[PDB]
Amino acid sequence: CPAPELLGGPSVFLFPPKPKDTLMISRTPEVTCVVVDVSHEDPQVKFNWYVDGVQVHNAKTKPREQQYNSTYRVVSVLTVLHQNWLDGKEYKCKVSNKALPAPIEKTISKAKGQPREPQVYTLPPSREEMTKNQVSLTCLVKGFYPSDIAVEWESNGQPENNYKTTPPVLDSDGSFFLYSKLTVDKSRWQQGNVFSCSVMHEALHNHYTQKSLSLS
Amino acid sequence: CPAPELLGGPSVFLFPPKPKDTLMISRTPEVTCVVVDVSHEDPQVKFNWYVDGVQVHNAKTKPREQQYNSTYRVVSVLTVLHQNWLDGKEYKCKVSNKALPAPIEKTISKAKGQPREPQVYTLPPSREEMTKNQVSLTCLVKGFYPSDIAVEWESNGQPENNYKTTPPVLDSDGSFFLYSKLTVDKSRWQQGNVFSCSVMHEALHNHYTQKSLSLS
Amino acid sequence: DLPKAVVFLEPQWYSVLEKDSVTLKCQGAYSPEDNSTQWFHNESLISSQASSYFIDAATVNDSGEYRCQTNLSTLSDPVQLEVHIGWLLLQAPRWVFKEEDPIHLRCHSWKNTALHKVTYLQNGKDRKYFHHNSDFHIPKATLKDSGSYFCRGLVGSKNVSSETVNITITQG
Ligand SMILES: *[C@@H]1O[C@H](CO[C@@H]2O[C@@H](C)[C@@H](O)[C@@H](O)[C@@H]2O)[C@@H](O[C@@H]2O[C@H](CO)[C@@H](O[C@@H]3O[C@H](CO[C@H]4O[C@H](CO)[C@@H](O)[C@H](O)[C@@H]4O[C@@H]4O[C@H](CO)[C@@H](O[C@H]5O[C@H](CO)[C@H](O)[C@H](O)[C@H]5O)[C@H](O)[C@H]4NC(C)=O)[C@@H](O)[C@H](O[C@H]4O[C@H](CO)[C@@H](O)[C@H](O)[C@@H]4O[C@@H]4O[C@H](CO)[C@@H](O)[C@H](O)[C@H]4NC(C)=O)[C@@H]3O)[C@H](O)[C@H]2NC(C)=O)[C@H](O)[C@H]1NC(C)=O
Ligand SMILES: *[C@@H]1O[C@H](CO[C@H]2O[C@@H](C)[C@@H](O)[C@@H](O)[C@@H]2O)[C@@H](O[C@@H]2O[C@H](CO)[C@@H](O[C@@H]3O[C@H](CO[C@H]4O[C@H](CO)[C@@H](O)[C@H](O)[C@@H]4O[C@@H]4O[C@H](CO)[C@@H](O[C@@H]5O[C@H](CO)[C@H](O)[C@H](O)[C@H]5O)[C@H](O)[C@H]4NC(C)=O)[C@@H](O)[C@H](O[C@H]4O[C@H](CO)[C@@H](O)[C@H](O)[C@@H]4O[C@@H]4O[C@H](CO)[C@@H](O)[C@H](O)[C@H]4NC(C)=O)[C@@H]3O)[C@H](O)[C@H]2NC(C)=O)[C@H](O)[C@H]1NC(C)=O
Repeated sequence: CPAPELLGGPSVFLFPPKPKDTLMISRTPEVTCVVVDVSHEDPQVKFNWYVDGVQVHNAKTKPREQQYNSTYRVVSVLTVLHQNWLDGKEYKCKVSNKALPAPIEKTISKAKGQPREPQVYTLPPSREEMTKNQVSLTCLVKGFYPSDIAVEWESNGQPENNYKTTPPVLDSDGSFFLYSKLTVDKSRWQQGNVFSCSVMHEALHNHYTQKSLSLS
Repeated sequence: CPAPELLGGPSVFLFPPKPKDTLMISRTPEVTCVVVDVSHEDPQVKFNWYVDGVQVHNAKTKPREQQYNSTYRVVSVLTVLHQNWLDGKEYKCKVSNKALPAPIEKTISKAKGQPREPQVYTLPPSREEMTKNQVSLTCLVKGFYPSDIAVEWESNGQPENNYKTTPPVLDSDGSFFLYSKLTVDKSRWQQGNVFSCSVMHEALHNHYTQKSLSLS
Repeated sequence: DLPKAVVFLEPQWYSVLEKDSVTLKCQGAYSPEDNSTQWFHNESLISSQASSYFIDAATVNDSGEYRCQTNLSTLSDPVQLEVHIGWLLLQAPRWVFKEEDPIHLRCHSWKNTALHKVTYLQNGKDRKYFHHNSDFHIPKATLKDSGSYFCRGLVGSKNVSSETVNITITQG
């Protein structure tokens, strides 16, 4: 049945890599295991890491003690290969401590299920809005999987400050979709300056694609 | 375990009325008090409601028991006055239960700040999209406050099934803004059928505005 | 002549939570026919003529000054007592401790529910922390120590804390 959870001892949380960090080999994705509420009486905490269920005590890992409210905190960071964390290997962190009846395990993995290349379209301000001082240059990302994704905006070579983005939305179409509203002072629109939407996903050729919006 | 359940007071969550229901007098705004984790040993749960601090056990309430994982779940519906929740009266839900060394008090109300005007523009599919067999008829709501609000789509007189909406996003422009992506089979677009975005907010003359999208 | 009743609480804690239970025994000298004891609430006769007043479920109404007296015995000096409402209370015998004494802080919980990652604090500073609940001792208090204590912990997912309290380290 739904396992008996929660009885003192330090608790243990395990965080995944950062999305971006997983699509630019140039980036070091690291999965990380924390251990809070660690006594001053038994500071010695011991980790073991398991990839798709492997290497009990072997290695490739990393951790070191830390003060707080009145309790200790401890980390272990296990750098991961990109490809792995992409093919969805599973990451296991087994924590073990004097104060614990038995050890704790926490497994983190990448969005299960098959992914889907995200369609990107640009959208030029609705006439009705052309009125005001700045227009809403819109860019939507539809039908992608999974939620992880990032999007930005550059005028030509340099990126913009203003603008924001929605959280992925669960489309009936099985996948996700989001919007991104870039705001520029009226002018720039008209002048002609071109604009590009940038989408980072694990389904685009190089996890990257770009689409641009201007007046025509 | 042949089913856990347990050790702490039943906890309590209290939700507000739906935005829509708040601006259409014709609709019954209803604030809602929920109590979960309710023991099988003390299913008797007592609700007391308080309008800007009033009516300990007077009335205007409504509740009734509910099974679940292995614990009870209990509701209290408090139908409220439209203008009330508009002016910002606060809603207090005091919950009592033998399992709780004392009561629990949760209060729900509407954001501090003077309401803003819902810019609303409609957006026709990006040509680049025209290819597929269904296009994304978009309509966005910008610069409004507060987040409460709902949106819909009518073809002519009857509204549509397909379509989704993002949740409000905090715009740097102090207000809110969202998008709504209506999905119609390609044809429908070209043929000509016009299309309306429906926006419900307490800033529109009649808490209601409409804007429509068509083509050519 | 010199008789004079006496009151003892058991358990020793004079401060407690509701549904918490206590008994006040009255050590006195009985005498023919008068094998009876009288209980005073604040200054008032109350039913229970037992020899040990017993409170099963406590409650604030129950708070007050309990004194007793039997026949051949005088009238018990007062023993003050208090019921507080909450998921936990900080227990101790006295609160005014001489420079260097046996501090016994108990973080007690409503209906004795279970307490997780518990803490004894003061002035707001997390002093001592335990995983599973524990009493908190300090052999001989210290003056540096004087302050305002309380504890907090875990009732399953629920998180909780006690009403603050003042410990006073004197210079003797
Ligand atoms: C035993 O089992 C029960 C039930 O289990 C059920 O089945 C299994 C499968 C479960 O896995 C689960 O799916 C089911 O519940 C279980 O009970 C759980 O307990 C949870 C906590 O332990 C509790 O979680 C909270 O959920 C809150 C969200 O509630 C909404 O969403 C949930 C689902 O996501 C849904 O259940 C609710 O109904 C509700 O959604 C709808 O909201 C509508 C809005 O009004 C409303 O609609 C109705 O009312 C309107 C009135 O206008 C109309 O009448 C309408 O027609 C009508 O339908 C209904 O309420 C809902 N309807 C539907 C269809 O969904 C969520 O807010 C809580 O999050 C906050 O609290 C956590 C900690 O608790 C914080 O960490 C977190 O930060 C959140 O904090 C808030 O943050 C916001 C900012 O975002 C801030 O503004 C707030 O101030 C802040 N508050 C706080 C306190 O911090 C929390 O997640 C869960 O809901 C509950 N189940 C149910 C059904 O309620 C037991 O726990 C189990 N026992 C054990 C021991 O486990
Ligand atoms: C004593 O003090 C302790 C110290 O804590 C700090 O807290 C400060 C506020 C301060 O007061 C100091 O005291 C101290 O500095 C305290 O420990 C705390 O205990 C809490 C519980 O007891 C812990 O709560 C959990 O926190 C998780 C959130 O973690 C992130 O976000 C918080 C908020 O900012 C932050 O504090 C965390 O550090 C953490 O930040 C993340 O950090 C990781 C690693 O650094 C980063 O990882 C990145 O990875 C990439 C990889 O490429 C790369 O390495 C990057 O460099 C690296 O940064 C993240 O990027 C970073 N993100 C962010 C945003 O900061 C919560 O998730 C967790 O919630 C879940 O579980 C709870 C309990 O199980 C439950 O209550 C809750 O409902 C929730 O449930 C889960 O929900 C999930 C979805 O979120 C579901 O998927 C799960 O299924 C579901 N599971 C369950 C069981 O329900 C919870 O909130 C807290 O983390 C911890 N503090 C710290 C710093 O760790 C201690 O308790 C104190 N003791 C006493 C007695 O007071």
